[PDB]
Amino acid sequence: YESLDYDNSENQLFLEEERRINHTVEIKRWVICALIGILTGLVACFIDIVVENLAGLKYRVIKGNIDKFTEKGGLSFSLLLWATLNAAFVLVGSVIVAFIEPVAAGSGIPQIKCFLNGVKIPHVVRLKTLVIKVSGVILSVVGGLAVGKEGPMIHSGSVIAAGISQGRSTSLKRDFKIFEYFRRDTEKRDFVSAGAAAGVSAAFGAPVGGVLFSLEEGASFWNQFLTWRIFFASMISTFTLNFVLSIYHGNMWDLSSPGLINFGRFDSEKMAYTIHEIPVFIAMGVVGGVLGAVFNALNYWLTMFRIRYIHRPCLQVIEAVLVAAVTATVAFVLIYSSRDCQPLQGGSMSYPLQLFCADGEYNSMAAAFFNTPEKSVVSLFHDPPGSYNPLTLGLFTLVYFFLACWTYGLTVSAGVFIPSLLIGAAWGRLFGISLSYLTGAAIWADPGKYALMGAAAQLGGIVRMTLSLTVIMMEATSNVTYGFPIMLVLMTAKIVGDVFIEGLYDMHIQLQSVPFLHWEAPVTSHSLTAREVMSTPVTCLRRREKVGVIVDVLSDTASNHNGFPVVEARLQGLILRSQLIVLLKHKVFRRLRLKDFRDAYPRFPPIQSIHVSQDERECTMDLSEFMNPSPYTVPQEASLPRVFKLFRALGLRHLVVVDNRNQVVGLVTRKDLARY
Amino acid sequence: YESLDYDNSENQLFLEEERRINHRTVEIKRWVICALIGILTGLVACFIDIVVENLAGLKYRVIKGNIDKFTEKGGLSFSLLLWATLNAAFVLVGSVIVAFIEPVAAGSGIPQIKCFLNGVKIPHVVRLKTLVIKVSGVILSVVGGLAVGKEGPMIHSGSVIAAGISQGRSTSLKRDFKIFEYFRRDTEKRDFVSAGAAAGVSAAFGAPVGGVLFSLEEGASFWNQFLTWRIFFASMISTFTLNFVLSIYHGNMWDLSSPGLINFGRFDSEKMAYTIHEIPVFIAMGVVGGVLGAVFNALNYWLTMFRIRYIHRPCLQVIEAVLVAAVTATVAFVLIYSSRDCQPLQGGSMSYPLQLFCADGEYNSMAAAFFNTPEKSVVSLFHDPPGSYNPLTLGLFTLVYFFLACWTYGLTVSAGVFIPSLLIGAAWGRLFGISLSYLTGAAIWADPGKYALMGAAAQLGGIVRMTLSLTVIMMEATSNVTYGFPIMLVLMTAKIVGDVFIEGLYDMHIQLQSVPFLHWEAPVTSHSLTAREVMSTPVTCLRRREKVGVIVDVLSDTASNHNGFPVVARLQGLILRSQLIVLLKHKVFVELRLKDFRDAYPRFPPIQSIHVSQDERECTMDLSEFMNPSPYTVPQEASLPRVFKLFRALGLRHLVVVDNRNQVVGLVTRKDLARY
Amino acid sequence: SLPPDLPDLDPECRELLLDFANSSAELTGCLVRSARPVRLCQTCYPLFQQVVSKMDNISCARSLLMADRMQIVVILSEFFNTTWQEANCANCLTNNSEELSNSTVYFLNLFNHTLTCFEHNLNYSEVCKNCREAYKTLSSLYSEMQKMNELEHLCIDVEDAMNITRKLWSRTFNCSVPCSDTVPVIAVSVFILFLPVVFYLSSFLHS
Amino acid sequence: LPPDLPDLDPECRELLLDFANSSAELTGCLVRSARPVRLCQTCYPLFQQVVSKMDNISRCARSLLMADRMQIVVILSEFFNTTWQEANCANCLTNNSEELSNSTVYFLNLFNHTLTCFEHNLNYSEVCKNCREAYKTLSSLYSEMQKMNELENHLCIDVEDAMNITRKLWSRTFNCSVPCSDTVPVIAVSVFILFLPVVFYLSSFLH
Ligand SMILES: *[C@@H]1O[C@H](CO)[C@@H](O[C@@H]2O[C@H](CO)[C@@H](O)[C@H](O)[C@H]2NC(C)=O)[C@H](O)[C@H]1NC(C)=O
Ligand SMILES: *[C@@H]1O[C@H](CO)[C@@H](O[C@@H]2O[C@H](CO)[C@@H](O)[C@H](O)[C@H]2NC(C)=O)[C@H](O)[C@H]1NC(C)=O
Ligand SMILES: Nc1ncnc2c1ncn2[C@@H]1O[C@H](COP(=O)(O)OP(=O)(O)O)[C@@H](O)[C@H]1O
Ligand SMILES: Nc1ncnc2c1ncn2[C@@H]1O[C@H](COP(=O)(O)OP(=O)(O)O)[C@@H](O)[C@H]1O
Ligand SMILES: [Cl-]
Ligand SMILES: [Cl-]
Ligand SMILES: [Cl-]
Repeated sequence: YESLDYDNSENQLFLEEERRINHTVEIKRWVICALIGILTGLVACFIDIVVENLAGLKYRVIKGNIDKFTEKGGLSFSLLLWATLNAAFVLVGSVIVAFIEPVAAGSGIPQIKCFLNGVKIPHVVRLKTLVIKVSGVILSVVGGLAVGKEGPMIHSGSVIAAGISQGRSTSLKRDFKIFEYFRRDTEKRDFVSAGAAAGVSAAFGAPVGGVLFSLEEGASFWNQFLTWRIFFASMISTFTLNFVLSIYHGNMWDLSSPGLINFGRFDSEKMAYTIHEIPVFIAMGVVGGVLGAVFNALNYWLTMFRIRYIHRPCLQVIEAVLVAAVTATVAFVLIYSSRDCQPLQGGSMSYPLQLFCADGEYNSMAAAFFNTPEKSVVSLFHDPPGSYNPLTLGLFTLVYFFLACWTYGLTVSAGVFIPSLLIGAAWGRLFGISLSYLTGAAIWADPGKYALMGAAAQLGGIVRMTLSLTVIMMEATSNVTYGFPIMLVLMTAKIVGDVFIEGLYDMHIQLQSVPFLHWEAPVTSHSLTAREVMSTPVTCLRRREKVGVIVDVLSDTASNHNGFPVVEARLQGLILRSQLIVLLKHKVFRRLRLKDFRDAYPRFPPIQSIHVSQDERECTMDLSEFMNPSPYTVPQEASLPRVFKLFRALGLRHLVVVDNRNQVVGLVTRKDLARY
Repeated sequence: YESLDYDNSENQLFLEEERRINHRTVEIKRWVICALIGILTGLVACFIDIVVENLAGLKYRVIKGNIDKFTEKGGLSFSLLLWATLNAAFVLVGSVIVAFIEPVAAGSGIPQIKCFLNGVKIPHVVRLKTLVIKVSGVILSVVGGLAVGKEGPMIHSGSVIAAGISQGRSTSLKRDFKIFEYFRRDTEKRDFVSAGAAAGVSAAFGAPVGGVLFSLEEGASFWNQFLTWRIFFASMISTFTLNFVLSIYHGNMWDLSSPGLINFGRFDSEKMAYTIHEIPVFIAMGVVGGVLGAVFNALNYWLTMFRIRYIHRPCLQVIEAVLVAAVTATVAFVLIYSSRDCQPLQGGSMSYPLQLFCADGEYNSMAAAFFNTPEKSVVSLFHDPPGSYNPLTLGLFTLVYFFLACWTYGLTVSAGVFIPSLLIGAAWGRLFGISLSYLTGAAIWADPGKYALMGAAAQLGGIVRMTLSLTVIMMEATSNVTYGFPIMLVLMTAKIVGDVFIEGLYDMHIQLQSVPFLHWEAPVTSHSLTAREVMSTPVTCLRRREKVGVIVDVLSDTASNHNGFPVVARLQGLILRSQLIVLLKHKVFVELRLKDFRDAYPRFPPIQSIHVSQDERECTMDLSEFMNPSPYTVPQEASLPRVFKLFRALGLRHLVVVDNRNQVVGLVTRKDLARY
Repeated sequence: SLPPDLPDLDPECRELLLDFANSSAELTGCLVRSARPVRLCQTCYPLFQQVVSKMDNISCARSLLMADRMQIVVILSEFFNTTWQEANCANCLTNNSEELSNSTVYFLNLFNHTLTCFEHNLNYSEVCKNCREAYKTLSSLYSEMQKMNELEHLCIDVEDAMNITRKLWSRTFNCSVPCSDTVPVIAVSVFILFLPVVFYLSSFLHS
Repeated sequence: LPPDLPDLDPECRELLLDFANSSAELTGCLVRSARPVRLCQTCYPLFQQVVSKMDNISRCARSLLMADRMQIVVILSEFFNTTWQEANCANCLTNNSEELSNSTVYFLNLFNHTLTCFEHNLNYSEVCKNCREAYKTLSSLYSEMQKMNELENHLCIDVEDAMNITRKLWSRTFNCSVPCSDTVPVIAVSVFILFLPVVFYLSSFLH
């Protein structure tokens, strides 16, 4: 896969550009980040509007026919209607994913992590890839797959961020003369950070969780005013979402909906915890880690079954259809065979099914389905004690853990968070019901509290991120002292989950061969210096060379490198492939400046598409004006936690290794920091 | 002012010491030390809070019982002399112990620790004597009735606890305590001081992520995941410890309704909701607060410059603080004596109802504004029902307390500036609410409990120009996350409108002592300086196999006292002077397991003592196993924005400059780099 | 000869307090005498309105009301608004609390007819059968009014009447349609749960 | 007829009608003896018998309390306990709510003593005379009882309104006060201390 530079070339044309602008560009970055925030908020609000409306239109068919047959007979026509509606919406929303572009599958997070880490997965930022995924989640959550829409907002934020930063649409083949300074990929990597952070803050309503998400990946030096612009974009995105949802719901000046999911507020004082139940919270994290390991192992062998055998696109479409049909029949087995009814009190169902009940009561398993999963997650956090049948939650949890697991690796744009939080609030609630059975209904056996800790338990178990997940769960709940049990639970669940299998997102990274970088060394490798790591032959140039050597180096037809040093064997600089391509086009053997090096900045033209082999490829070549004069340089006896620290924290992609005297041996290029 | 070394040696004794622990113990030691830092900082916070509120309750009970006996008799002026004495007694005790013993405990501890995390080691900053004196002084000054806050010195208290207990050493008691024996380099000390400062911020204001982002603003390092997650760990420990212990002091334990020393309450109650049209009102309040901060800092700057030039005897600046306490007593009693309004107890709003002239059921209004903690007044300038103050009295308190807090900063006491800034800002920011209620009728959106908060944020951003950590503190301490958007607009506005006039209060008292203090970026209005300007071209370099007659030449010259030397001419590494004396005391000659380097680690033995003999001036000392084999060698032609973001991001205090020849020309230290 | 409101009250508004008290004490008699047979909104909808009119006569405004910290009259009237706005007695009222609505009294008349149909057919052989029409038309009118509500809960009278009807129809009768409908749904359920293993095996074998 | 589906029980009619024969009396007691605050010394036997009539039926309770979605008997006792905890008449009652308490029955007489002295001393120049040695001990007794309840932990509403009338009638509408012109000896000190810092600054600036 393709790398991504982050350090600028610092060539003398960029110094000329520094002198020309320094006779007012930072002010552009603020309004670009503000637009990224506004657009991500509007996309989140548009998804909320259309997913509420279509699923609201969908169940009024299904309730209006289950209630039609239940006094005569013949529910099999209603079940076939409900399976046909689910399979139809999932067919429409998945045929655009397997055939058109196979990269919008699942949440964006396994691609956004690798992009912030610098791997250009070959379709991440594309207007087509956006509108597949924006219209995929709408046609998939309404399809009745057991998924949650809060997941794939990070990719929408990143796509919109890298799109509107450039003043150019390559998908429309038109241009603008607006933001010529920002086609340079030092900047473009940092705008994707702002878009992902704003996608997080518009997802879960926790705007530091965006910041300490997008600071975790892209683990670079503390670029301060970048970080402050990221927090700026995060706050604007959550305010735009809250404002438009509160003018759509009525009561314009009651900004009550911060994110897509809203956990409530925990100032009810039955939710209050003290020290005498702190080692209970360690026990929930162990169970969360165990069930997350079971989840990830089942999904892992499922994907190992799916890559080798189901790789034709139409097979994948038939697979995605024949899960939504099975899901509705499983749900209707559970609803049709349920033997408990509870009447309505306030808004708790909004599509109640008086299936077999006593005409004022309603089917409780029908209430656990037939909802947005957001409403069930919020209800489990805040329903009063004594408001659930434990058999009901047991059946719902036990089927839902597999339906969450079986529906992850499919070719649908969807998340995993609200499935993970719904499982975690599901089995966590049972642990708070049984403690009201042993303690004789004490006050610290509050089952609305133990649903909250099970949610963070399962979510830390399945995906192993902390400090981007502790910060959200502090800030969505809006109770500050809840971070301490959540910190304990997340530490516990990550440690107990790492002794079985890796994290789900790192799993789906490594199952498709990404040259990815972790936070540190593999284990230690302090003895393993830079001697054993560098590549032994060096394909290097000279400043007093002849073109034709350029043609043979760029047309190796066996290697396809992108970084080339230049020496006299004394190291002078590091010339890229793409800059050397642009030097090959125009007559070099004066007018060349930085805008000539931003001509169609992604996807430059390859070497076969330039015929310069008759008069050119026979004379000299000057790249003394066109070179990075101070590339970062380690000696070969540098230990690996000094080599990996300099490489990862700067966003380098070619780290030249130079011995005692200035002579070049080897050039570390990111594959040999992933193989260890 | 001499920098410390956050960079690692990585010589041969470091590579040996990397063995025998990888053939996993030290990580759990790091976690347990961070947990103890959190617990001890919480205990020190509970010590300060309980002792201060008990002593202040004693003092104001004595004074309040005094005046009512002397009301109708005619001895009011003789009661003024008691309270002018009772201020003057504690401040005298609270300044004598500060001036003569440790003058570094003056003001807040925040500029010293802010200079610490940049690498500069102010001399007496982290001794245990400094802890004892600063804690005793902040108790004696907050009880001493000055216009001070006690959340200032909680940063230096936590930092001193963290730099102390992560040693297993005191050295003010001459003891050894060989327990940890590995956390005795300046890298580990800087990391644990970061943890202790974050726990101090979280114990002060009750927001943990404010603490983490504060300790990541300063020390703008490379990103380090397990470090920042441990920092957050110690932060949560300190918050929960403080919360738990102040909870069981009130005999309840079952709510945990106090996370920090100052606690703001619940901003959700629908009278606090804000609308999108009053965003320019918030910008205007940011402008207003951003110029009274400039007035505050400027009048302090011409006041502090006078005290430095003249009042610099340690026995004469003590007499100053006594008169400051006397003026606070006199001015407050004059303002209380001449307030023509009375206002009844609203159900425990005052807690010390001092009736002077009232109608025997009502009490004085201004005696509620004084005769309290500033913290209860700030929380009660929030949260009141509208129509609960007299703007003459409340504005009259504001018009005095601003100058009293401007005048009580550079004294020889341990003080704060946060809560005086929050008491000023919540006062006139409240007054803007009454005027909006006067010019709009009984408008709902002009609720002055909302505008009293924006003014607090405006003033606090104006006085101490700090944005990112302050925004998260103000967004989390209110426990409402939609307020971060107006607050961050306020803080951006106030920082810009403030930096167009003056430096900033924390940075100004840093600059007045001429410490180097590398800023966040380079001064971007400096052009492409290469390294051939900002370096020191006469170099005192050493050799590998060198006769010891130039070692003692260069260690002892009394006119060019340096520290750190490169060894060659080519380059082979860098040797430290603090490491090179241990090569002389233990007599390492050709004619030690990195533990003699670390036993007598702080306050390295100065080379005057050793007395090498004259025949050991031609003997040969080989230091090839002691130098850092990987220094950071920027080229000559590297630009200045490259060499800053290595010297500042990585914790360096040397930087070799070399060429294509790898000749050593110049060197970049902090003094040679913060002079532009 | 003390100034007014300080020793006692003036007799000029003491009469207003007294005949407010005489009227307001009767409303408790409505609420508790007409409690468990829940005839609430149709009994003291006159007695509640005259209390509101007596609130207007005392609105000696600052002399009575806003001269004490435990405002007896004001918290009593606030309790009457609270009891009023949870029963939702306006749904029983017509337009401006003059009389009842025709829909609700139509419902109540049909309700008493349904109870007479319950009483005449009195071993629940001919009780479940030959009485189901009344339960269906009464629940039909209930769901009709309940759907009528939302463009504009209900009155506590009609809602507790329908609670009586549903509790009687559900238990002590068990007049339940058996609805033998199991076997087709089981056939379709096994028919669809067996499709995925067919899909997985036909994917594995075509290899 | 099934039990408690259409109507009441014979041993639950009296269990409902006793409460309605008393709660009207108590609500009328509050509003009749409301605004001249005589409440804690009038309505406490009526309140305690309302409590007892709640208890003797609370011990068909599930057929009355938990039988309706608007629990009329529960929300009415809830409001009375709300008033009785807000008024805190338990301060004004001796040991088992039987008689008035020991000190407060004498405080009410010193209220009446002070009113008789106000009336007999009836340009309020001589009314400031002849009663300041009784107003002072009245306020002393009030503050002594308030410190008594401070040591146990708003007081009983009966005595707080009496002291509120007394303070609202002594301090204003009489304007009885003492000037105590101690302004100039304060200014004799409050200027001298403020004159110290200019001396301290200009002393060291010259030396
Ligand atoms: C003393 O009397 C005054 C009036 O004479 C009371 O003031 C009223 O208090 C209530 C609630 O406490 C407010 O709703 C009214 O608006 C107030 N009156 C006015 C004119 O503003 C005061 O509360 C009494 N104090 C006590 C302890 O009973
Ligand atoms: C219908 O009647 C039942 C009782 O037959 C009511 O159930 C009571 O509900 C209240 C709160 O709604 C609870 O406090 C009681 O404990 C319940 N008692 C019993 C015996 O169940 C039910 O609420 C009524 N529903 C409506 C709409 O009036
Ligand atoms: N000129 C070169 N000399 C030596 N090794 C090279 C050269 N170019 C590339 N490599 C090696 O080839 C591997 C892949 O490099 P390449 O794919 O060109 O880089 P990128 O990751 O930027 O696509 C790495 O191990 C790298 O060190
Ligand atoms: N080896 C050296 N060669 C030249 N200048 C040096 C050398 N070492 C230190 N200096 C200079 O000495 C001054 C102070 O250095 P030093 O005492 O080591 O302070 P610091 O605490 O910043 O390291 C600076 O101007 C620095 O550049
Ligand atoms: Cl999701
Ligand atoms: Cl402070
Ligand atoms: Cl401070």
